[PDB]
Amino acid sequence: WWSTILGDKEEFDQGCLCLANVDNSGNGQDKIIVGSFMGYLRIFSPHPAKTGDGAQAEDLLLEVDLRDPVLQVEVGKFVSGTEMLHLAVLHSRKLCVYSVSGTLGNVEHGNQCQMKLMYEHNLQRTACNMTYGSFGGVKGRDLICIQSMDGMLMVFEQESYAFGRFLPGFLLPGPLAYSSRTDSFLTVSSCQQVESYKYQVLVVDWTLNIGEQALDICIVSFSASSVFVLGERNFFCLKDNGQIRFMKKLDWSPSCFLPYCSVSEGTINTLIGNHNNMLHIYQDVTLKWATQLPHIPVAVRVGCLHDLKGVIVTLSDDGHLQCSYLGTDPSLFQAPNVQSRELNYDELDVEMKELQKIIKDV
Amino acid sequence: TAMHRAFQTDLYLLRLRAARAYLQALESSLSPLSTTAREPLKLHAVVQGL
Amino acid sequence: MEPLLLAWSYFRRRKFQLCADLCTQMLEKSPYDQAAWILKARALTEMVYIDEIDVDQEGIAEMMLDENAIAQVLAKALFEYIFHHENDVKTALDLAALSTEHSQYKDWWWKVQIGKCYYRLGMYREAEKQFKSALKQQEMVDTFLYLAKVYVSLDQPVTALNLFKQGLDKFPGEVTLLCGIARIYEEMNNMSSAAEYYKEVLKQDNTHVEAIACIGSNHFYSDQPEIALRFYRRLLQMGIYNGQLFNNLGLCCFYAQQYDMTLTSFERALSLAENEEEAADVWYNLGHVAVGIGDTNLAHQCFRLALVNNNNHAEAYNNLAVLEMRKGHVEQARALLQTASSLAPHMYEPHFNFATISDKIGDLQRSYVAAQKSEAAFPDHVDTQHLIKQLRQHFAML
Amino acid sequence: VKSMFREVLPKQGPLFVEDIMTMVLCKPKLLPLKSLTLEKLEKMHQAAQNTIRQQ
Repeated sequence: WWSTILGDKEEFDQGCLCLANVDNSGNGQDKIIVGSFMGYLRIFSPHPAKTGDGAQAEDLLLEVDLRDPVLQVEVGKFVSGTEMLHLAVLHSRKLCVYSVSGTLGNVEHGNQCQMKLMYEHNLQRTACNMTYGSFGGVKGRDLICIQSMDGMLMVFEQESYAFGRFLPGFLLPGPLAYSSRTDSFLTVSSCQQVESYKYQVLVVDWTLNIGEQALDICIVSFSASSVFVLGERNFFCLKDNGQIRFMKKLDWSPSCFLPYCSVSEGTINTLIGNHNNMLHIYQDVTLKWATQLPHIPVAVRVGCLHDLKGVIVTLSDDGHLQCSYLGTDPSLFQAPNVQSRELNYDELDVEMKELQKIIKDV
Repeated sequence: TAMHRAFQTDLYLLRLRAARAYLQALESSLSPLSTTAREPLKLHAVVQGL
Repeated sequence: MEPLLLAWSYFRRRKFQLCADLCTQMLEKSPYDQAAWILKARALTEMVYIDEIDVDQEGIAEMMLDENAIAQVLAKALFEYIFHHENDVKTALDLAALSTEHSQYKDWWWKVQIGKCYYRLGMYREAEKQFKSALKQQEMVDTFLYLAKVYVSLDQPVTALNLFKQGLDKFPGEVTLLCGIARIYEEMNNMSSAAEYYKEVLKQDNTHVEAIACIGSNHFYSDQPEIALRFYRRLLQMGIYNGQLFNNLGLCCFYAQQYDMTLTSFERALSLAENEEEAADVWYNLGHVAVGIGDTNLAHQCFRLALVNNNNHAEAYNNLAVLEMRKGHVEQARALLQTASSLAPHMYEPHFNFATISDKIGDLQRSYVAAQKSEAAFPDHVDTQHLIKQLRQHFAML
Repeated sequence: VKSMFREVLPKQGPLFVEDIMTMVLCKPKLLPLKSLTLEKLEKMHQAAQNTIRQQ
């Protein structure tokens, strides 16, 4: 369907891709945001490119170097007194917020945004990663935490830094998220304890031993509130009190995952990527469809691509951004949630016989 | 009718590939069977051989 | 610091060999850094790491590799983990027992691991009391694969059943439980109730590889050689591309009478074969093709090349010396069956076949002990019971 | 007058009239497919010979 190769010998991991419409456009047509271990932030919007045996121009819209490592980018509402969306960018020793503004110049590489740094925030420690959420129960806006490398929580409100405490049970930094419904900071240390500290200004609330470490934590609700944790070998689904709803044992080893939208009540769909270039879609434990990939993903998101829903982006660690290669029809795990150029040739052909010039082949 | 001629010309390489690998070992006499001096030869690693 | 992050970010994308050198590059920068010490540990762990037994998934076996369709049908926690790839079980057990006495609950992981150390050596019962206590506090899928692993090796097939219907109703529709239950049924050859469960691991999870062959083999025997092909052309399209599969794909197309892919699949199977003992078996199955067309001169040098590429191939010694008895070489044939039996002290087919050469001559004493073992190694045979009673009339009187 | 195409088949076969005691062959075997642990453990052990072939 579409491909590109970005940069040269630049590395990436998870947290270096999102999919939203940060410029607060009325049509809601979401845009790609790509970080790097250099500062080479891109913003994409791949136009529908047909099978015409050519490379279409102006694939990139803007590119701003920051000459610094970009750990993890985040979209969200990060200016008080407005409901706009603002890209938040983390460096290894500094924290930035770039309010996006669409320039006077239009499409085909007119530098669609200039980097309007609203407020840089100095760092006391170097960080691992971070997340965003309306902590405390405020409406409209969303605040920003910081997990340090040695591990401590520096919460930042849009006006200023709020307060700081250390993270107990630390031996090595793990992933981290904030639950919206149960208003707690869900993390997992290196001692295999999935923990959830209370937001209040430490003693643990409730722990759970899960057997191993975990790459990524995601929390969605649609209503059913459910905490998902993909471990190194297994794959959990936690209830809010600390109940394992179900599990699944993986013989392979996963790379990145994302529990996007559902099709039925109670059901919720999940995508997993192997290291054997295989993708797996998943109703809660029930496998549904699984087809190959050109490479090993390191992050996956799901957004809208030019008013088409059910889009799958596959960012690697080299610079690949090949997306949604139309297995049978580029749809969600719902029963054909979108056609999205479903008109094509075929899928899963039958005959494997050559039957051509086999006579007189001696 | 295409299937019949597909079998013969694939089997015709099979007789050649077998005999070219048969005579490759018969002249070297790798087989544990003989005709002139008429014994076979079986051999094994025993349990105490560890 | 960029070296510490790039070390940890190499572990996330599991670039392991690029991680351990960069982590120990940070080792001399400090006297002791606990983060790099466990990262140098844990990146060295996942270079090789296997847990289960050699679980190689057959399609044609009942007992000692017999054929079918003629029979029927803290930081120290991961420092503990560096001992488990080195398999020094007793040394790990000290600091395992030291740390579980340091925190004597809330660690089911340390409970099931010490039981895994006890099963790794041979302490069956001491393991059997150990991780049962962890299951009474925690619901985890691998612990059901731990209780119901030691009990099968303790040889109690009904005690395996209760766990495989206990945890199946707390983890509903789970895959690897439903494969563990249909694997002990094939151990007792309960294929009346085995192949229904393998129709459930294919109901959901429609690409599990080791439950695609074990249905696509149990249809090739008992006369469904067309359905068994459909389970093997699909397993090709996943893209595994072995040498063993182009054998099985060659056999199913011939017996289903599909003469196009029947033999190109064998020439690709002769190539890309790993060991020299492995290209014997593809020559041997080619012999059963060659008997099917009727060419015996072709068939005589297919088992021979299977035999010169691998001696002690017990199924070929018997199979070569039926072709000898078709010609007339009696004393040649009766020595190959004599050494086919001594290689396979199971597998009734040389034993019965000895007692129709050595019966036509008249030696009714060796042709009894021949057709004695063709009863003990396979009872309910027809033409053994028409032969022992043929001999026991001669032994009483005239 | 288009074509005759009359090739009358005998519609009968050689029925057996008794069983004969004969010699039967070993049956053809389907090779097992090795697991992804056995594929890994063989690949690791195959490289374990070449690192000791030089040392």
